[PDB]
Amino acid sequence: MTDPIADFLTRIRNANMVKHDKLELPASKIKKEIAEILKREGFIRDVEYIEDDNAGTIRVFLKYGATGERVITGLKRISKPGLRVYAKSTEVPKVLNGLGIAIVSTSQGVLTDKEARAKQVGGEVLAYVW
Amino acid sequence: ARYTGPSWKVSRRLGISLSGTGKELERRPYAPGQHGPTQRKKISEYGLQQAEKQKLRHMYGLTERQFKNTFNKAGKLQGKHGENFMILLEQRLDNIVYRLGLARTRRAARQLVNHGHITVDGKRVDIPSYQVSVGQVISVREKSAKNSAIAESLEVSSFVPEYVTFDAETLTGSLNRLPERSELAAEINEAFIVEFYSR
Amino acid sequence: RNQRKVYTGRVVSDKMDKTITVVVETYKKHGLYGKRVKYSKKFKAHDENNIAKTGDVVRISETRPLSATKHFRLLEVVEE
Amino acid sequence: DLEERVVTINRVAKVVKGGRRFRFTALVVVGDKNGHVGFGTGKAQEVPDAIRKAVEDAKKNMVFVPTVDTTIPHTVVGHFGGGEILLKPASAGSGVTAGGPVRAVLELAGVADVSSKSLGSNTPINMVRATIDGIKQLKNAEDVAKLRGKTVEELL
Amino acid sequence: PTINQLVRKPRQSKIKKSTSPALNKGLNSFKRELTDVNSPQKRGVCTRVGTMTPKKPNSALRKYARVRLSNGIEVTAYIPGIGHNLQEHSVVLIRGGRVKDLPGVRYHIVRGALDTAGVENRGQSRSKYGTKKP
Amino acid sequence: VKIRLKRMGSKKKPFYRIVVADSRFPRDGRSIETIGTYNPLLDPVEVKIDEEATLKWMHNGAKPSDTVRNLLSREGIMEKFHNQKLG
RNA sequence: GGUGCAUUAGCUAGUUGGUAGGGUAAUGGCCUACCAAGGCAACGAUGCAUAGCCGACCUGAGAGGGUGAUCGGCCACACUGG
RNA sequence: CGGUAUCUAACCAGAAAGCCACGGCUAACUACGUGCCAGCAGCCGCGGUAAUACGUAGGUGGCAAGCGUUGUCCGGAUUUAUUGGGCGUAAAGCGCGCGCAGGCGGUCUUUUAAGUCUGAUGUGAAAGCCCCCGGCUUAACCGGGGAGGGUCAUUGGAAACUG
Ligand SMILES: [Mg+2]
Ligand SMILES: [Mg+2]
Ligand SMILES: [Mg+2]
Ligand SMILES: [Mg+2]
Ligand SMILES: [Mg+2]
Ligand SMILES: [Mg+2]
Ligand SMILES: [Mg+2]
Ligand SMILES: [Mg+2]
Ligand SMILES: [Mg+2]
Ligand SMILES: [Mg+2]
Ligand SMILES: [Mg+2]
Ligand SMILES: [Mg+2]
Ligand SMILES: [Mg+2]
Ligand SMILES: [Mg+2]
Ligand SMILES: [Mg+2]
Ligand SMILES: [Mg+2]
Ligand SMILES: [Mg+2]
Ligand SMILES: [Mg+2]
Ligand SMILES: [Mg+2]
Ligand SMILES: [Mg+2]
Ligand SMILES: [Mg+2]
Ligand SMILES: [Mg+2]
Ligand SMILES: [Mg+2]
Ligand SMILES: [Mg+2]
Ligand SMILES: [Mg+2]
Ligand SMILES: [Mg+2]
Ligand SMILES: [Mg+2]
Ligand SMILES: [Mg+2]
Ligand SMILES: [Mg+2]
Ligand SMILES: [Mg+2]
Ligand SMILES: [Mg+2]
Ligand SMILES: [Mg+2]
Ligand SMILES: [Mg+2]
Ligand SMILES: [Mg+2]
Ligand SMILES: [Mg+2]
Ligand SMILES: [Mg+2]
Ligand SMILES: [Mg+2]
Ligand SMILES: [Mg+2]
Ligand SMILES: [Mg+2]
Ligand SMILES: [Mg+2]
Ligand SMILES: [Mg+2]
Ligand SMILES: [Mg+2]
Ligand SMILES: [Mg+2]
Ligand SMILES: [Mg+2]
Ligand SMILES: [Mg+2]
Ligand SMILES: [Mg+2]
Repeated sequence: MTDPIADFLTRIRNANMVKHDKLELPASKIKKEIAEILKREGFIRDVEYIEDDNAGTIRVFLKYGATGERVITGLKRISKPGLRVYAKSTEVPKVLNGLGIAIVSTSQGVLTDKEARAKQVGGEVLAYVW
Repeated sequence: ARYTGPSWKVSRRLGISLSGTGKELERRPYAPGQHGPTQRKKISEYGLQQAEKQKLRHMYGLTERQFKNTFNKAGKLQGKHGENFMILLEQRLDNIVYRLGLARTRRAARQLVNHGHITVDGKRVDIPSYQVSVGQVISVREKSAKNSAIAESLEVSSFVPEYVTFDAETLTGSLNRLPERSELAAEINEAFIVEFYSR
Repeated sequence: RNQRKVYTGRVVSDKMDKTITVVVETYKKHGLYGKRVKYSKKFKAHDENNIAKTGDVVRISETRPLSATKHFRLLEVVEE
Repeated sequence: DLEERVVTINRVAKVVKGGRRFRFTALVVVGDKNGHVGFGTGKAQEVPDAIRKAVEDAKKNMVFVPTVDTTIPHTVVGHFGGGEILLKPASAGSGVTAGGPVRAVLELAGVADVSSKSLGSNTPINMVRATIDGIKQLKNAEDVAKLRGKTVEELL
Repeated sequence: PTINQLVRKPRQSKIKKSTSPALNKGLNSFKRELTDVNSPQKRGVCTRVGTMTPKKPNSALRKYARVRLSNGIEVTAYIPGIGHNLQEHSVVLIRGGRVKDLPGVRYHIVRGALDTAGVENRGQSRSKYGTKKP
Repeated sequence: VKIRLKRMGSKKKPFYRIVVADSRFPRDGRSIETIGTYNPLLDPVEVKIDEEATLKWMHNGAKPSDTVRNLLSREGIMEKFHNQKLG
């Protein structure tokens, strides 16, 4: 319905608040890209792609630090169906003063803020996560 | 000068012995007027910031509008705001004349600059607010020359700061290099004047 | 040489003689919110002799003023 | 040691058949410039007793402020009750710009370059609670790097 | 509201009315019309003088005046200071500023700018009330 | 079309721009293309000029004024223009 | 691309297009005769009210808000109308 | 312009300081007079016999050849909230439904470059803000160079996302 990426972010947010360890949801290309990015920056622990003959699903394990500390402290959606947001190469933002990351879809695929500013390319910003 | 009133009054009200060494505060360290030897009152943040502004303004003896203009111009520089403001305040010709030994207070330096008794690079200057640079020299252009007042001022002049070099054979002084906040007043809190101008 | 402006639109009214009306649509940022909004403007084009039919996408090109309000000529008809 | 400052005192009342009874409630912020600060409330028939009780209360709920390079690492917002305080980093030599209670708590904490704004109600206790709450979700590069299993240079 | 609701109709501010309308317009005799020109002070002609009573809890009598302005406006002004040399058919200079004590008075009278006189035996706040240095 | 001299600066302190413009326009108003500066106060006159656009304008029919002619003569634009006409 | 009103909903007929002609430095219902009934409008037509336009000025953390003093560029007017 | 700027000598502390404010907001208090009168006032409000708020005197604070008052605009005002608010009880969900236009739209592949991102060319006058240099004894002021500013036209690129 309308926005699946917002549903993705809301699922991780709810599971993080509940201190859940495992999450599953239907899969797509952009969902797999977001999960792979989050795994690269270590926000999540692991991600698996389970094959079912409707669309396939993705399962992510939430990662918590020592003494039950939340690794992911917030997810915000920037681009929306009612208002799209596009950022230039010199307009890409720094999430949480460099402590967090942003996801941007540019002409070279999905990248983070560091990759986008390294190649001097721009795209549309999808979300902030910190 | 800007203001020709009593000098012990402003120092006594301010709480510090500016333009001297405690001699204005030897007796009755309380504020002037009939109130102050009786009791006191509380002090808020606004009072402290205004007190620091008065510290600077009556320490360097320059009017309020010129003070704010100098602060604004110092904001143009690069570095910490208050340090740059203070070091630009230290660039005044009056301050250089006073701290160089040619006078004893700010008023004496200001009057001796107004009459053109000094000169920079052989140019008579009647502007006390002239901003000296590195390598600029000072002299007496043989006007006062063998004057009693300048001899007395050189007699009782404490010492010379390490950022200015002066020789008395020809009464020549020049800024060695830029002074730092480390070699400055330190009776003030420069972190409050910026906030006071920030409201 | 130089070049003239070309617009691709859809024929709306072709009931004039040797001339038609074409709507051209484009999107634009808003003044304060930055949202896409449809923006349709109607031009008048000139054909050879009544070829274009209503609801057929056509490309038209700029030219001199042919009439009181007529500044475009038909370049071709892309499809119906 | 521990330096303290008085924020506000309020005279509250309660009705009885013989009249009314009043007492003073005092808000006190304590802290040292090393990076530790706290707040407390006291209540007594006399103001100095209220101040002493507020100091004793404030001494029991101390917190810590990350103050890397004498500046907040990144902007944060508090949300306690009906008060809102937004804290953001400032350049060196910019001083501190804040409201009364927020100025007090930031000065006692030890920071020197930070700018804040009040976006909610102006009740002093709620303002202090919002400021402390906003200080809660501060971060350090080393801590998040340890959380994500990488180094500071990789992260920054 | 949603972004579409905002593009369909945008936000609007609230029109804030002034406090001293009589200072905000002039009169044209050729067209016999009223024009929007804002002025700091104006001048007018007195019609009557008197002293009215305030609302609760105040009871002291206050000196006021009724004036026809340059645009023929019935304007009730206040007389500051101690004592005055005002009466009917006198030229007065009206200035902005309302008093809460009187429910209708909205303007003050400058002392020493016109037919109006100053205040005798005034040492402090001498710039107002129009008294020269003694 | 004349390569003219535009005056600005301050009271009793004039400074001049060598500029090309039409004779029907105001002295300080619309112009075409500035080419140089001229400072009279200094005893040795400091005149900077492009010396390349000036020759193009002279070729295209831009007659200078008396002082502009003197400056072009001293800086060698007039002599080089004569040489170009001969060659 | 830069204004208020829908308690201002229909406006227009040389208007809309064409065939010939006249006129101008030049295209053009700019003008004439003939032929058909068109054209614009809730993406605000028509009407009422205010207003010269811009580079720019004041304020503001910024986004924005207010204004068009001096100077520079464009436009309109010269007691009213032809 | 004009004996003008400027410079050189002799005399002179002599010929040159005022305005507003002082209960809180907001820096700075004592006495006398008056007694809900005279009056002050942006607000909280002061004045009925012990007035730090009315008038004066002394004192103190701010600014300075200026200081106060008024009128207009912006801020504070998140008090039209895109940045940056809301609708159980404080103002705020139409009494409900069917539905045109409009807004938005599950998954994958190929293709297009309308949106999107980027390189080059031309242009966005001068003066103005800003940065670096200078010239006036300093400053205001003036001069040189540079930078900024567009959903701008021509054109070459990429195809993740919307179409
Ligand atoms: Mg800066
Ligand atoms: Mg053509
Ligand atoms: Mg408790
Ligand atoms: Mg008074
Ligand atoms: Mg000549
Ligand atoms: Mg504009
Ligand atoms: Mg405008
Ligand atoms: Mg013809
Ligand atoms: Mg008009
Ligand atoms: Mg100006
Ligand atoms: Mg603001
Ligand atoms: Mg203007
Ligand atoms: Mg004029
Ligand atoms: Mg103009
Ligand atoms: Mg005329
Ligand atoms: Mg006339
Ligand atoms: Mg003469
Ligand atoms: Mg002379
Ligand atoms: Mg003599
Ligand atoms: Mg004599
Ligand atoms: Mg004399
Ligand atoms: Mg003498
Ligand atoms: Mg004297
Ligand atoms: Mg005087
Ligand atoms: Mg009084
Ligand atoms: Mg006095
Ligand atoms: Mg005084
Ligand atoms: Mg401000
Ligand atoms: Mg606003
Ligand atoms: Mg909103
Ligand atoms: Mg609200
Ligand atoms: Mg709702
Ligand atoms: Mg209700
Ligand atoms: Mg209902
Ligand atoms: Mg209802
Ligand atoms: Mg319904
Ligand atoms: Mg629809
Ligand atoms: Mg889709
Ligand atoms: Mg320019
Ligand atoms: Mg100009
Ligand atoms: Mg210089
Ligand atoms: Mg300038
Ligand atoms: Mg310049
Ligand atoms: Mg320049
Ligand atoms: Mg720039
Ligand atoms: Mg594809």
